[PDB]
Amino acid sequence: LVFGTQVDDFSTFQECIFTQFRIILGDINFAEIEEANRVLGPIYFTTFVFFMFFILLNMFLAIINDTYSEVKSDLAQQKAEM
Amino acid sequence: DRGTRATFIDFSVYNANINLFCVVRLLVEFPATGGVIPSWQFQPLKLIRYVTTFDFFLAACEIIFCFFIFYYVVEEILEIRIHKLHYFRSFWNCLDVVIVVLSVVAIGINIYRTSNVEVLLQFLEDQNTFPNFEHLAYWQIQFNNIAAVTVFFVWIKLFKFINFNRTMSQLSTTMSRCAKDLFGFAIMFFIIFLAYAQLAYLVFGTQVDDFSTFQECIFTQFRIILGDINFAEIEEANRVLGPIYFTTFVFFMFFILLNMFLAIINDTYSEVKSDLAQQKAEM
Amino acid sequence: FMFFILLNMFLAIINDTYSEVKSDLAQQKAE
Amino acid sequence: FFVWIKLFKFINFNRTMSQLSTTMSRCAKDLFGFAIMFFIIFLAYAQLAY
Amino acid sequence: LKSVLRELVTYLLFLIVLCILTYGMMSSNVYYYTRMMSQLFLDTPVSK
Amino acid sequence: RFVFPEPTADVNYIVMLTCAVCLVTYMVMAAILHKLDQLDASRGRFKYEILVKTGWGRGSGTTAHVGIMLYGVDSRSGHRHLDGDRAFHRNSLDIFRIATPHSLGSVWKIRVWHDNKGLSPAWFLQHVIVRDLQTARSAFFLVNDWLSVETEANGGLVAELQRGFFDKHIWLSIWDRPPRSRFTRIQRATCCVLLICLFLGANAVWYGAVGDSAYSTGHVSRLSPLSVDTVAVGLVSSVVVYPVYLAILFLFRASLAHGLSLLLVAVAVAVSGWVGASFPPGVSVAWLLSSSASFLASFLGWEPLKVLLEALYFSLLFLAKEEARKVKRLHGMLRSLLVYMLFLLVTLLASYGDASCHGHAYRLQSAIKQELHSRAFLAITRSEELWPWMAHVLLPYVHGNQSSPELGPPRLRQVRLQEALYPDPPGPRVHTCSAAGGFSTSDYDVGWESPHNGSGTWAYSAPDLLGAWSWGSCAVYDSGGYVQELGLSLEESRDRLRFLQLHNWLDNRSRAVFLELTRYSPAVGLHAAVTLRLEFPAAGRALAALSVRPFALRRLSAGLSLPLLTSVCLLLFAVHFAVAEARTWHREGRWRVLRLGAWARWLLVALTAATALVRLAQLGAADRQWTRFVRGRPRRFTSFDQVAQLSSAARGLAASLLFLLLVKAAQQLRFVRQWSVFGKTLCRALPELLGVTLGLVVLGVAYARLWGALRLGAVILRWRYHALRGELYRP
Repeated sequence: LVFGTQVDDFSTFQECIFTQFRIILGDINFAEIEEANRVLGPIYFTTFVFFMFFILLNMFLAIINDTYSEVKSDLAQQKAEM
Repeated sequence: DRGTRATFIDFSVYNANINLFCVVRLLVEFPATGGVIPSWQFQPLKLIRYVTTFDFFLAACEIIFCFFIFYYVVEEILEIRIHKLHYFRSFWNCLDVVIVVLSVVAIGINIYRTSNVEVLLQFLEDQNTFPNFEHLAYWQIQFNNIAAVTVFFVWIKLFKFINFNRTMSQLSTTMSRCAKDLFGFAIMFFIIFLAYAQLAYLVFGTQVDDFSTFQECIFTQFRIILGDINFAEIEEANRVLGPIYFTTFVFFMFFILLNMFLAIINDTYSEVKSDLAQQKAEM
Repeated sequence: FMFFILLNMFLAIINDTYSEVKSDLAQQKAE
Repeated sequence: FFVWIKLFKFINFNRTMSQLSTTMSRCAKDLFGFAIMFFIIFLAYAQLAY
Repeated sequence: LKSVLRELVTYLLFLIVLCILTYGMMSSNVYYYTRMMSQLFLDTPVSK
Repeated sequence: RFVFPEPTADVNYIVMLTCAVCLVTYMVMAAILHKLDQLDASRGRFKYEILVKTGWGRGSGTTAHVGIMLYGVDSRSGHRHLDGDRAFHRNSLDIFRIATPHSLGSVWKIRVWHDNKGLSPAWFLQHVIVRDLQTARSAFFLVNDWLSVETEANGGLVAELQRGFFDKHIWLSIWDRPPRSRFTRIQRATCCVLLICLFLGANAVWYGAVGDSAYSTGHVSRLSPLSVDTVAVGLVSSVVVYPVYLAILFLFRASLAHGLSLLLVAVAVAVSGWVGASFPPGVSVAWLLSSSASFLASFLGWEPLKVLLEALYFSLLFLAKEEARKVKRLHGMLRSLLVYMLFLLVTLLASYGDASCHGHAYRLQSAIKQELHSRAFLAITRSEELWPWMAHVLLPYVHGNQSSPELGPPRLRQVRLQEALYPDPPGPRVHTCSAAGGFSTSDYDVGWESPHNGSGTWAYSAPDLLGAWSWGSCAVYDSGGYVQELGLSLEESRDRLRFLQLHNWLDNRSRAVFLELTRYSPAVGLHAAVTLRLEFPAAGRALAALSVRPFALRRLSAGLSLPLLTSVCLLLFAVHFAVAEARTWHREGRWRVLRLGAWARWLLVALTAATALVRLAQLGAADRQWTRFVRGRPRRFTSFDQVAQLSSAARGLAASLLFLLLVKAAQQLRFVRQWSVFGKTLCRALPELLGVTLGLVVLGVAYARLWGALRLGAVILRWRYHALRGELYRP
């Protein structure tokens, strides 16, 4: 909705999705994002980067870590106990 | 002359194929210290909406949206008038009032910029005169911003209903339990981030063109986390305190703070999962 | 898939073995 | 180079470096086993892209 | 663990002695000769 | 006489920073004071621990409560209520032991009184028998008499003043609250912040709005306290606040005043900002001095005056030890927060006073680089391409036509090294600077070396003591070399050039050309030192560099500018810190190693001293250079190239000090109960993280990011966090 007319990376919805995926890889320009909308443009970038990386990557890692620990503990307990 | 500070050029176009006006503005700024700074804007606004049936459909949808907003505000005020005179310790009611306020502002702006279209009528009388279509573009930009933020917040409101199965309850429980500690550590994270930003602004803020403003410093430091930095202008700006700042920032920020966030989330997730498992196995 | 799943499996294995080593060395005290 | 590596290993008389050395030695088999799955998925994606 | 500690100390001393011998095998008075042989010998203008 | 002036659009950062600091200190002080007063309701030495059984009291067998006010120097005691398990059973000698926190000198300091709860004793009790337990501060002896019945016996072997001396002083009455006073802290901190904000507003409205009293005061008088505008206005404006101040104070003794005070603070801050956003740089220093003088005068003189006037008008065990020591820690924190806030305000004023000048300097340097075609100059390799560039873009720029304020003709000082440079032999295009030799310190004649009778037109021009060092990519240069002036106007400069490439001035021996000039921008009032360097590693290779440093030429002779005040304040702070740390060193002794401690206090002291010293050196150098430039002026080219470097160094040092202060505040945030697990976790695992990363970097060095995708510190941090959470949350 914000950058849909004057960026060409957010021209279409799927293009927005792929641009966000590339942003996760740190392949952003940010030269056109800021100049397209001086306000509400940088806010998007900062909030997205912070929330996405910190909270969501840490939660994805934590789920797998806890599951692996539980599985190893269970498989260790089921052995040498019969 | 040497005393000129700014220059504006303005015009507009129609493109009768798809009914969509476009206002073009070009600005050239001459600062007191010399040089030239160009800027531009091209706003594709529309003023002759009701020409086709799809526009009638959109108008009907807007009317339905207004009725929905009226119903939501009536039910919210009915709830607040008698039930739960405090009402604010849920985090799902501040979102409701934010959505209602933003939608009311959007409706007001839309009415204001739809009733005030006499400039087009004035222009259509004498077509050999400059059409003044700047206020319409400004209000269109404002309305677009308001609509964008409202649409963003509605999808966040959607979270209230994804709690159907047990495997989705523990994730929401973990998030709600860890939000307080996440905010507590985010305070310190932001304090250190702003200290680094102000140091960079004061040191490299006159030569690098990437730290020329505090906002630019903040954006550059967020981009450094992405690995979207060149490592050049910092070092050719200052061979000492140039790489020192970069190395210390990367080390401290990445390692300490990212791992601390991970630890905070992981510990509470494991605690919640173990508590739920024990409760289920003991009942 | 690659980034999330596998880059998290790597660190899950490393963290599990590191915590196991730490706990094993911690339980050695006070016998 | 080998003597320097061996001295660095012998410089692990402190608890922290000994813990680090033990950590990476008790999980070598699992760490190598996971690489097999990683490479299988990587080669599948490489074949699809090719 | 007194015997183990003594053995470790002896091994560390032996390793230090071996490292010192290896460093001495890389003694000086050869860098200048190598530089002269690589920059002057077999590498010089035919004439002026 | 109100004007509603300044329709101008500008921002004054000094007033905003001062108000923000004065509000933040109150915001952080309120929490500490509230925490301290939560335990004040819980509570509500000078003698020995012996029984106080009556030995001279008989006939009146009943229960009665008495209180002994152990008056002392800077140690108030009060009275303690007497109770007992048997409710002070009648026909018995009441024995107890009550001592107040007061620990006055071991002299006759006591004032006892007995309440007449019904029956009263004709005689008097001897005393509370006590000789010495720890201090023996209050004497205990019989009196065999007393005052009139149903009254207070004269305690002997001024009172009105001492009872309300330091607790009616408001300012220093925060940590002197009477145990049963109902003027608890919240009402003693709101009055102080209100008074400070009203002082700021009343002193700002005088300089900004009401400054046209028949055009009474000039607005030009010196900033120094010369019995003038700076000091008299503080005294005059210290009395205007007192009506409303005393109104709010006597309203405090319902809860309405707690909102009126905040409203007054808010409106005062808003008015201060609005009327000060147009302050010239020479008044914001006067405003600060006036406010400080008003505060000092008000406090020191007229708080004792108020208490004296009021007094004259009036005249005509584990729990105790563990909850009585926390008060001392709270008082220490209270008295350290003010010092930290003063230091932070001083640093903020030192570093962030001219941010608009910062932006203007960036824009000006960008414009200067753009106007000189820096891209063309940088991409130079031929030693002869310099002349077309100078003839095309330099000479029309320095002279121009009603453009480019120059402030001193340019110079072309060059170094010779008096040795023919060997051309680089073909090969892999080595990136070194070989073929180096000794320099030249001789005098030649027209053309080249030919001393006929005396020194020729090409002299050495020996460098000065303070001339800055270029620090190029091949060596380090100084302010010495063969200088050549580029004329005065665009008629002789062309001939000078034609001479310079007519008689091979730049032969195949030279090293650099060092083209240098200055620039001035009066719209923003900023100077700019511009230098251009052409290194000559070999014959006809060259390396192009340019440096445009903008700065503000402020001199030590200008008076009492803000940098001087900030520098002297920083010097005072550094001296205080050094004295305190030296006293700590002397009392403790030695062996203060393997800790942050002195190894951090000394670093802080060194940084604080260095910032002020560098700023003072910059001011002195600017003054000397400007005084040298003024004397004479035409075709001498006094160089301002070392003032800019000193200014940059001072700015960097101030930024580093501010960053250190902010980090210290961030780590001092840990005082919240539920937020204390963050600092503790980091302070325990940080040495381990440093050790492991140091052991890892040497692993990659012996071979010949690191954890940007490995995240090893997450394991240690999680283990420490879980351990501390278990050790804290449960027990």
